[PDB]
Amino acid sequence: MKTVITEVIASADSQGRFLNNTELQAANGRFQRATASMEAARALTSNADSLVKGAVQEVYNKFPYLTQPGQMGYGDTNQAKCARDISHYLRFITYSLVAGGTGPLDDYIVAGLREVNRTFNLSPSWYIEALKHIKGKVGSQLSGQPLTEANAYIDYCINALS
Amino acid sequence: MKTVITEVIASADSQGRFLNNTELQAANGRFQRATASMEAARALTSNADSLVKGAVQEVYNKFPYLTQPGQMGYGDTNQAKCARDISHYLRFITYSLVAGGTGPLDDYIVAGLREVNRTFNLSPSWYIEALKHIKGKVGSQLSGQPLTEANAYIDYCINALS
Amino acid sequence: MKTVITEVIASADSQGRFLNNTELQAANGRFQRATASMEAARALTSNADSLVKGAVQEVYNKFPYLTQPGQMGYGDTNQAKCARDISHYLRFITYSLVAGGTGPLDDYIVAGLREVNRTFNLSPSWYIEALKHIKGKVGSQLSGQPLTEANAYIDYCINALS
Amino acid sequence: LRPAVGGTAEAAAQKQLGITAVAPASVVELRPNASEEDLQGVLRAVYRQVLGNTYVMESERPTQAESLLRNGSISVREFVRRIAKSDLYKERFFNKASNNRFIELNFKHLLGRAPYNHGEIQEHFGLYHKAGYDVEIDSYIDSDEYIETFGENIVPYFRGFKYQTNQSAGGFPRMVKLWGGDAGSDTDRGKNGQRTLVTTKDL
Amino acid sequence: MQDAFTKAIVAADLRGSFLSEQELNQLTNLVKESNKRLDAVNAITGNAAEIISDAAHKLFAEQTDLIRPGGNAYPNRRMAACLRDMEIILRYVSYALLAGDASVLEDRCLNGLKETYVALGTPTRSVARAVQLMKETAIGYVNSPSGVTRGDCSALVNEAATYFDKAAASIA
Amino acid sequence: MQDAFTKAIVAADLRGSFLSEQELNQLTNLVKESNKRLDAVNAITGNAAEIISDAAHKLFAEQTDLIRPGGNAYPNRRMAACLRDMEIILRYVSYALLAGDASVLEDRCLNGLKETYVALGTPTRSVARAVQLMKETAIGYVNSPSGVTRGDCSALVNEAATYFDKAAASIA
Amino acid sequence: MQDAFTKAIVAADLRGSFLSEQELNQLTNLVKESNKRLDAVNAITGNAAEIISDAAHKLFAEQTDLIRPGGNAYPNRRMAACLRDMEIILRYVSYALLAGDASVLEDRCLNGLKETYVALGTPTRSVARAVQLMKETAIGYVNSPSGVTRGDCSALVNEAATYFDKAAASIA
Amino acid sequence: MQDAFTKAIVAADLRGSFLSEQELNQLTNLVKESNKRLDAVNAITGNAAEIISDAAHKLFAEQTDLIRPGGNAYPNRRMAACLRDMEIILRYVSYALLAGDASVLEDRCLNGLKETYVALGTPTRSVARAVQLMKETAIGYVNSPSGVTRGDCSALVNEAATYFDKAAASIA
Ligand SMILES: *[C@H](C)[C@H]1/C(=C/c2[nH]c(/C=C3N=C(/C=C4\NC(=O)C(CC)=C4C)C(C)=C\3CCC(=O)O)c(CCC(=O)O)c2C)NC(=O)[C@@H]1C
Ligand SMILES: *[C@H](C)[C@H]1/C(=C/c2[nH]c(/C=C3N=C(/C=C4\NC(=O)C(CC)=C4C)C(C)=C\3CCC(=O)O)c(CCC(=O)O)c2C)NC(=O)[C@@H]1C
Ligand SMILES: *[C@H](C)[C@H]1/C(=C/c2[nH]c(/C=C3N=C(/C=C4\NC(=O)C(CC)=C4C)C(C)=C\3CCC(=O)O)c(CCC(=O)O)c2C)NC(=O)[C@@H]1C
Ligand SMILES: *[C@H](C)[C@H]1/C(=C/c2[nH]c(/C=C3N=C(/C=C4\NC(=O)C(CC)=C4C)C(C)=C\3CCC(=O)O)c(CCC(=O)O)c2C)NC(=O)[C@@H]1C
Ligand SMILES: *[C@H](C)[C@H]1/C(=C/c2[nH]c(/C=C3N=C(/C=C4\NC(=O)C(CC)=C4C)C(C)=C\3CCC(=O)O)c(CCC(=O)O)c2C)NC(=O)[C@@H]1C
Ligand SMILES: *[C@H](C)[C@H]1/C(=C/c2[nH]c(/C=C3N=C(/C=C4\NC(=O)C(CC)=C4C)C(C)=C\3CCC(=O)O)c(CCC(=O)O)c2C)NC(=O)[C@@H]1C
Ligand SMILES: *[C@H](C)[C@H]1/C(=C/c2[nH]c(/C=C3N=C(/C=C4\NC(=O)C(CC)=C4C)C(C)=C\3CCC(=O)O)c(CCC(=O)O)c2C)NC(=O)[C@@H]1C
Ligand SMILES: *[C@H](C)[C@H]1/C(=C/c2[nH]c(/C=C3N=C(/C=C4\NC(=O)C(CC)=C4C)C(C)=C\3CCC(=O)O)c(CCC(=O)O)c2C)NC(=O)[C@@H]1C
Ligand SMILES: *[C@H](C)[C@H]1/C(=C/c2[nH]c(/C=C3N=C(/C=C4\NC(=O)C(CC)=C4C)C(C)=C\3CCC(=O)O)c(CCC(=O)O)c2C)NC(=O)[C@@H]1C
Ligand SMILES: *[C@H](C)[C@H]1/C(=C/c2[nH]c(/C=C3N=C(/C=C4\NC(=O)C(CC)=C4C)C(C)=C\3CCC(=O)O)c(CCC(=O)O)c2C)NC(=O)[C@@H]1C
Ligand SMILES: *[C@H](C)[C@H]1/C(=C/c2[nH]c(/C=C3N=C(/C=C4\NC(=O)C(CC)=C4C)C(C)=C\3CCC(=O)O)c(CCC(=O)O)c2C)NC(=O)[C@@H]1C
Repeated sequence: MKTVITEVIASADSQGRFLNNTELQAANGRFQRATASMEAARALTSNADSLVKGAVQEVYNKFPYLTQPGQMGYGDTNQAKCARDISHYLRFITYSLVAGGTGPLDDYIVAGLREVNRTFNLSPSWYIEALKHIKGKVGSQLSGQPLTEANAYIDYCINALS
Repeated sequence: MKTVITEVIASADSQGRFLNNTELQAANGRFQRATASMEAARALTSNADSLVKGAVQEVYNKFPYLTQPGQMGYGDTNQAKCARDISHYLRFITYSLVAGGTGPLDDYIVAGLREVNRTFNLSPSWYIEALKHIKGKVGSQLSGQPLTEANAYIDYCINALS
Repeated sequence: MKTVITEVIASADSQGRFLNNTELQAANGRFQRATASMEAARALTSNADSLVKGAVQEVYNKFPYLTQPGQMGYGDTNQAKCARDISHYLRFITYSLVAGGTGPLDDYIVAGLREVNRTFNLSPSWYIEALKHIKGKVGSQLSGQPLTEANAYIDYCINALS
Repeated sequence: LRPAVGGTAEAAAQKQLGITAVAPASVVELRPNASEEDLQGVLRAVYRQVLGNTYVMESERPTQAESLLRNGSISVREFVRRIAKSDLYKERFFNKASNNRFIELNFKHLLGRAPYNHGEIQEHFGLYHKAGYDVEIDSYIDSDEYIETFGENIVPYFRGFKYQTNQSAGGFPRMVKLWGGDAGSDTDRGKNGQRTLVTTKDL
Repeated sequence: MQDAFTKAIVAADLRGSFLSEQELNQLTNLVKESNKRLDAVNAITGNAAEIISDAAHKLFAEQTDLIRPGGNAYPNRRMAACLRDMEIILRYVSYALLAGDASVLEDRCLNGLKETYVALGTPTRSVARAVQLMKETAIGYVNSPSGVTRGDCSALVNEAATYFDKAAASIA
Repeated sequence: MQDAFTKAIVAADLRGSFLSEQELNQLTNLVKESNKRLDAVNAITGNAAEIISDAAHKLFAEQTDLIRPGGNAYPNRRMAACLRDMEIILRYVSYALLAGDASVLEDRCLNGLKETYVALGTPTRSVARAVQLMKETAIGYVNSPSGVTRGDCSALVNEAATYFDKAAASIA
Repeated sequence: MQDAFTKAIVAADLRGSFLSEQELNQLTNLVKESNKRLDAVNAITGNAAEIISDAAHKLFAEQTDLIRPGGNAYPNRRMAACLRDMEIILRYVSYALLAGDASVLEDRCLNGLKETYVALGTPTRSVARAVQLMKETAIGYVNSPSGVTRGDCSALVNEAATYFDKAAASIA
Repeated sequence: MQDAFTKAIVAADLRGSFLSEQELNQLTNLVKESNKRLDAVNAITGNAAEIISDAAHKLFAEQTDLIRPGGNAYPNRRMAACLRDMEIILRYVSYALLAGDASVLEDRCLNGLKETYVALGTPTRSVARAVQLMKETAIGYVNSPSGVTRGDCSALVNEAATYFDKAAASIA
């Protein structure tokens, strides 16, 4: 998984060199950001049930037809799959916060996303609408550098879906 | 583009060989099919205006929301762009019939399709619904080997969108 | 083995694509030619014993020295090897007719031909004289498209020897 | 007239070994004024050969590099060197693997053959330790072997499974240990991870 | 690669003989049914995306485990690779159906597959289940095409069935 | 690559129009004469070795200097390269004759040829004379095939002539 | 690659769960002691050449046989390779100390090392002795850096010790 | 690579000693017979095509099966490969005769040859028979060179014999 620490080590290994002050400075940056990142991660974890339920309902408000019969939103299995998917997104966002890189999100969600979504006919727009809902609620929960960290990982997902 | 003739020539060139009976037999298959393919192409050309009008209306029936304000189906510009796009699809289908390959469809439509559709937020499902409408109407207009040819090129598009 | 069918499959596999109308049209050309090709193949098979005898004799008339002692024509083993070789040529021509490609001839005869002929001091001109004798006799036996098919595979060999 | 008793067909050995698609491997050349269809063929060939039939998701495609190839700003040879220096290559074949495994992977990917002797291992391990990864990858791409066979426009293809001029005898059995099949790959994503197929004991 | 015609001549060569009249007759019969064969190959190609999608939905409904965390089809990377594999197998079955011989499937697609799956830890029996689901969908399309002249396609359907079955047997 | 059909489509696309009935008619005529075209392509392929040899004999009789020491064909290596070039040109002309368009000849063979020859020091006018000699031999084979149905092949002969002439003009 | 944080995420993912408070606490403690860790990594890098040199001198005093003719360190080429190996192992131990996980050491350095050594005829027990000699030197530098704030580094030293010990156990 | 001189040095190095006068004397004897050795290497190179041809004729007379349909030297592709292999082995024997040591033959030709043949399904015993047939032809040329000073070449002939014999024993 890409993190600040793995990336500096990988670079050094490619050059075949011992880690220098250049790498260690980068490493220090990761460890300082960690306090804000942890704060974000704890808050997202604490509100995760509420965040997901609101997110799913927002998708249904934004696209009313999904809930209508013969549509992807209709039926318990379909609705359950929605809540599962948004929960995955939150989980991988909190993992990325704690890891100090986008690598968790990249390996679990971003790779293969487009192919999967095409085959199953899952619209990127539904997910993007849910993530944007989350971003609004998180903004109420967190402030300052915690908030900045949270917003960046949510934005990474939104851009990958886009 | 890809046609039977270009493909046999390309194969021979790759092996650095003069064209042999193997290639010429393949070529003869293209020239025999040409009569059915031409008949299909003429019929699609004659009904192209009507085919496009019906196809666009079908999309609006299948997804009623699009027609509502703030949606992609709404407004003259948007509706005009729909008719343009479906017309393009027909034009490249008739070209493919005459060319004796899917190459015209591949170079004009299929290449870059996914990236374009993503950026402009154009759903593959709208196009697929229009193509399927056309396929039904073509079935009334053509029979036998002409019909077989037509259906194959419409199906190629549908699979590429899918 | 190069045939129309293997060549279309190979092309599709290289592109990583399903067989489309382009390939199927080519395939249809192979199956239509098959009736002429079969007729040729049956005629060559029926007269194969006589064709070989006349071919071997023609070489001896064309190159009288070979029959004289200390020469490649002289002796039972040498004459038997001649009849064997011409028989091989006819056999692989009939195989190529039935296969719908030059592939049988290419793998069995053409590949390695030059190196083998050099090492064993076998003149390409002897074989070419035999093939041309066959071509004249076949011309009496076959007409029209059967004749055209036969002539193409005999000519392929003549060019490979040349 | 009577046939040979054993009586295999030509190609029987290739059929039996499962090298039937690669023993005489098809050669793909990027040509001038290449069509879009033609360029896509070359790219597929490159990814299969250079990345060891591992899957590449659409997010991983280089795209900017392909822009150059389409333009003619770079040759197939330069494109191959960019892929081999890329993190797509490094992640699979280099970061998890040992040098011993990395070196033989490079021969298969770039040269199309197995390492012929322990001296090739000694040379490339030595280069890496003195000059790091990029210099190493350059060695294969900038080598008489590369340049004479593929040159600039030909995509690398599998040369082993056929006799090459300076080949050692150990070369063909070693290619058999490196080739898993058409469906094989050289994938980091396994239970055991990247292990050495060709031991020092072998070399 | 091999096709039905190529297979017959290779056999005749090992006997060292001109193709027999019986062998010729069998080949002639293949030519007579070639139109139907072309129609069958068309049916698979025309519905290829539908075949894979329908199979995928059925597989994941049957086996929830694969899509859960810890499953081989989780996460998106793996799911994508799974769908890629299904498409590859279908492509090679269609190739084999045009050839009239299973060698193309065996030599390229099937070769090394079980070893790959064992290394990955992919469950082979699930892969086999996927191939069976694809088979049922595909055969339906062949059996019920639009605009095709009615006749008996039973022999072609049976041949298609065997190619699917070969793939399944190899994988597990 | 391009062929006659593909060329017409590209033109119509730039107009953004469905192919016109006149354009369709031209294409229909190409299909109508396709058997004659196939015969002509066969004649060149079937006599390819003879065409090159007969041209080579005539060229070296006309220009004794090339084969003398100091001539461009003078070591065996150079003579071999000369014969290779003649084979390549004939190959591409035959490709163009099947395609019905000279694009393949221009794009792969002819582009940069004169520049390469000038750098090498190969005499371009002699290369052109070789292409003209090949043309006369080739046309003879097309004009007198054995067992072909008697008919007028004049348009196809003229088309072949133009492809030879294009090659000659580019090289020179 | 894996680091301490990455390892915890992977575990939680297999459970399909958000990181637990206990898991979070462990990670937070690693962040809290990160300054000490950075100082220790710096000590190895800053003294890297001395660590290897001091070890090498001690190894060759202990084992005269390696440097005599017939020893594995005996021509200059082999001596150079021995010194190269010591530097590589030290590099990977230092990487592991920054990561907080031994994976990097295992995945590149340790995998197949014993097999390679046995094939070469390198004596594995001596290689292990070299790793122990490096350990004593390296730990001394970590334990006594100059101008660092006085503090207890014992946990970090123990972690470093384990990485050295892993390498030794694999090799021998 | 290794030669007779290089082999002696390597031995003395492992003892860590200067080459002894007796060892020097052996090397001097090799230098003394070097003209004869050069003539022997010349005889093989000068008659190389004849050696292979004469062997091949004898092999195919002895083993009719190889050249019959289905045989390992049938058809032309396989026959060509067989002749290529014979030439490669002869090349390496000639290299070894100049070197005065079999290592080049062992390291590059012989190691893995048997494995290759077994994988291919080539009959190793026939390959070995081919090497014996080549030996008889080659030795004849060495024994009767044209215009060379008359002398006893028997020791060199025996050395050549051993290299052929090693190759045969490895392959079989
Ligand atoms: C919610 C916004 C909408 C919705 C979603 C929904 N999803 C599926 C099916 C799938 N969802 C995924 C997604 C993931 N799988 C992963 O491994 C990851 C990364 C960790 C994600 C995010 C997948 C792969 C599937 C397809 C296979 C499966 O069933 O698991 C469906 C069902 C589609 C189907 O027919 O298969 C639905 C409906 N549900 C709603 O109502 C919203 C509109
Ligand atoms: C019809 C089903 C729906 C619809 C469509 C619509 N399309 C666009 C925009 C584009 N359409 C295309 C497609 C093509 N361009 C080509 O070059 C070809 C191949 C030759 C095709 C088929 C493109 C590229 C665009 C984007 C650029 C452009 O504007 O030309 C729009 C507007 C998209 C936007 O938001 O900007 C629309 C709405 N309209 C409807 O009513 C249906 C829902
Ligand atoms: C007939 C025109 C002349 C002739 C023939 C002759 N042939 C050979 C030897 C060989 N011929 C072949 C040919 C083939 N073997 C194959 O596998 C195939 C493809 C299926 C072919 C076409 C080969 C390989 C040989 C060499 C091996 C062998 O002996 O079988 C000879 C013997 C040459 C020698 O010096 O050994 C002869 C004499 N003889 C005549 O009377 C004609 C002049
Ligand atoms: C889907 C039905 C099941 C599934 C599939 C799955 N496959 C892989 C990985 C690979 N699949 C292949 C297969 C092929 N490559 C080819 O070119 C061919 C044809 C010649 C085949 C059939 C390959 C080579 C790989 C491994 C290398 C790679 O990275 O692609 C995976 C990924 C496993 C992983 O751990 O990442 C998966 C998931 N798995 C299931 O559970 C489904 C039942
Ligand atoms: C079997 C899978 C189903 C079926 C097949 C079927 N097809 C025909 C007849 C024809 N099939 C074709 C089609 C093609 N010819 C080509 O050149 C190509 C590739 C470009 C195709 C796809 C043709 C030309 C014919 C003959 C003319 C016609 O349209 O009838 C039949 C009729 C019998 C025959 O073999 O002639 C049949 C039975 N029909 C079914 O009911 C099956 C479900
Ligand atoms: C023969 C009629 C005349 C002749 C020819 C000649 N050509 C060369 C060398 C080259 N010729 C080419 C040309 C081509 N290469 C291609 O790929 C194509 C199609 C695009 C062609 C037609 C090239 C590239 C070379 C140089 C590289 C090579 O030889 O492979 C020579 C040799 C010149 C030299 O000194 O190397 C000759 C002699 N020369 C005559 O005098 C004839 C009239
Ligand atoms: C012009 C070069 C000479 C000529 C040509 C000519 N050809 C035909 C007829 C046919 N030619 C073919 C040949 C092929 N069809 C194929 O499928 C292949 C490749 C596998 C070939 C080579 C065929 C099938 C025919 C039609 C059947 C027939 O035998 O007539 C004609 C007849 C009329 C027509 O225009 O097709 C003619 C005139 N005739 C000459 O005199 C020229 C010297
Ligand atoms: C020094 C303490 C001891 C010693 C070392 C020694 N090593 C070699 C040769 C090699 N060592 C390696 C090691 C690695 N391969 C890897 O991938 C890694 C991690 C990335 C390492 C550390 C390798 C590959 C070789 C073989 C290739 C080469 O020699 O370059 C030797 C040389 C032995 C020989 O005969 O070639 C030696 C001497 N030997 C001792 O005696 C010391 C106790
Ligand atoms: C243990 C190895 C020895 C030791 C370490 C120790 N260090 C600190 C404090 C700090 N260490 C650093 C160093 C760095 N931070 C960076 O960003 C980099 C790389 C770019 C380095 C090298 C820093 C910033 C501090 C804090 C400032 C300070 O001077 O205190 C301590 C104090 C505890 C703490 O974690 O803050 C200690 C104990 N000291 C010993 O006695 C050990 C032998
Ligand atoms: C001739 C006396 C016998 C014979 C030979 C034969 N060999 C092959 C194929 C191969 N031969 C080799 C051998 C070498 N590779 C090496 O590295 C060396 C020396 C260092 C040798 C001698 C190789 C690698 C191959 C495979 C590659 C290739 O085919 O080019 C064949 C062909 C087998 C096939 O079916 O392809 C044959 C026939 N066979 C006989 O019958 C004779 C006894
Ligand atoms: C043994 C294989 C047969 C034989 C050999 C033989 N040669 C000589 C003498 C000489 N051989 C050469 C030849 C060469 N010297 C070179 O530099 C080269 C390569 C460039 C060759 C080929 C020379 C120079 C001599 C000496 C001068 C001379 O002509 O005598 C002898 C004589 C003894 C000796 O070598 O001093 C012999 C015996 N003669 C036989 O009877 C064997 C069948």
